[PDB]
Formats: sequence, C-alpha cells, structure tokens
Amino acid sequence: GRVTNQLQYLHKVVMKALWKHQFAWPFRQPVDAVKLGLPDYHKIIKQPMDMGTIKRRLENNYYWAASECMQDFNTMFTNCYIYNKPTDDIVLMAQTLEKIFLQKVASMPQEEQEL
Amino acid sequence: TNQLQYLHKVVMKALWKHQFAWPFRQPVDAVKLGLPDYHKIIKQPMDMGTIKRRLENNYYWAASECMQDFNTMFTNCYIYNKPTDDIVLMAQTLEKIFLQKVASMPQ
Ligand SMILES: CC(=O)N1c2ccc(-c3cc[nH]n3)cc2[C@H](Nc2ccc(C#N)cc2)C[C@@H]1C
Ligand SMILES: CC(=O)N1c2ccc(-c3cc[nH]n3)cc2[C@H](Nc2ccc(C#N)cc2)C[C@@H]1C
Repeated sequence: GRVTNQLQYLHKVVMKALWKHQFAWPFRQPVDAVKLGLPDYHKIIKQPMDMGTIKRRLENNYYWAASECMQDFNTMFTNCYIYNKPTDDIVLMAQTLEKIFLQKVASMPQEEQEL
Repeated sequence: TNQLQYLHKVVMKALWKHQFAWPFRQPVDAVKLGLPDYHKIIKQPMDMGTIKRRLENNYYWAASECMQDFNTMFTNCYIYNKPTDDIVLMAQTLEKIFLQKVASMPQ
C-alpha cells in the first residue's frame, strides 16, 4: 500500500460522505449472519465487504491504488443487490449511497500521484 | 465535456467490444427471453446502446449522470437474475472494467 492523491480524496471526501449518511448504518460493519439469522449469506456472497473494512484499509494505507478501494465499494454494493430481494428496503439504501459514491468519484483527481 | 468524451471514446469503447458485453448492448427483450416478470421487477431498464445514443445526442449534462446510467444497467442485472447465473459474473467483470477506466477520467 501507499498514499496517493486519489486515495486521500476517497478517504476524506467519499468515505466521509458515505459513513455519516442516514442510510449507512447497515453497511458500517460486516454482515453478521448470526445476528441477522441468514444462514445462506456466506453460501451466496463469497467476498463480503463493508464500509468499516474499507475505512480501516484507508486508515492503514492498505491500498496501492484508488481503483482497488473503488472495487471494494463496488463489491459491497453488488453483494447487497445479489443477496437481497428486489423489493427489500436495503436495496434502496444501497442505491442511494452508491449514487453518492459515483457522484464523488466523478470529481476525483485525474492522474494518480504518490504523495 | 472532456469527461463525457472520455466516457464515450474510452470507457464505453472498452466495455462494448468485450466478449461478455453482448447481453448489454441493447435493451433486455423480455418477450424474446421469455421473462414475463422482468419489467415488474426492473422499473428503470438500461443498457449500453441507450447510454451510447445518449452520449452521441448530447443528452447528458454531467459525467456523473452518464455514470449513473451505467450503474443502473449493472444494478438491474444483479437485482433481477439469480446469484449463480453466468450473466451476473459477466456484469461483475464489465463493472470492474468500468470502474478501472473511470478512475482515470479527466477532472
Ligand atoms: C447490507 C445488507 O445487505 N444487509 C444488512 C446488513 C446489516 C444489517 C444490520 C446491521 C445492524 N442491524 N442490521 C441489516 C442488513 C439487511 N437487513 C435489514 C436492513 C434494514 C432493516 C430495517 N429497518 C431490516 C433488515 C440484510 C442484508 C443482508
Ligand atoms: C442483461 C441481463 O440481465 N439479461 C440478459 C439480457 C440480454 C440477453 C440476450 C441478448 C441476446 N441474447 N440474449 C440475455 C440475458 C440473460 N439471459 C442469458 C444470458 C446468457 C446466456 C448464455 N449463455 C443465457 C441467458 C437474462 C438477463 C435478463
């Protein structure tokens, strides 16, 4: 991992906006299949992801490039759409957060430079 | 804008020619596919051909609006299909390319 302009932006602009959002609470920690009573969750979702894990990775300089962090956000949202029923409210919550994610990504610095 | 030209000439071009892109280049035809519930579940259909036409006709006012349409296309696929369907893996592969190319879009 390393520090880059784009990773700084993802941490301080993108994660900042998503973490505090009123729909963020289901995504701040890994899906807990015991707490939720979902014994098939890990049979369907093979790469769990959540914002707490992404945030710790940003804090610990785990990522080498901003695209790696973007892929983790994407996996978090895609797992939600794959696992849940189409009409579940969690899908709407993920959609709302993901639209913010994309809006902020559209304004990320263009060329990635190590700091 | 420079961003929209990049989404058209770089991002869409890379996705469109990919070996997994054929299901996504035109709207889902629910009648031909025998999927009578498709439009009961998916209320905002989206596909690459629609996005490309919008790019060509200067429909979009901002890059994020175009990105939202790509996202809707992929999300619809994940919401409608079974988790184990090959189409879901095809969408995941294309979406990863989409994000990789978006990371280099000019600001
Ligand atoms: C992110 C994701 O896909 N999921 C996820 C993850 C964490 C949490 C959670 C965290 C603390 N508590 N619950 C709840 C859920 C979803 N389930 C519900 C969501 C909202 C409401 C209401 N209102 C009721 C159920 C199930 C689903 C597998
Ligand atoms: C994008 C999307 O979600 N969908 C979508 C759209 C267009 C098309 C299509 C286009 C030409 N022909 N078929 C096929 C499909 C999927 N169905 C299949 C995909 C691959 C294979 C194999 N091998 C068999 C079925 C169903 C699903 C509703």
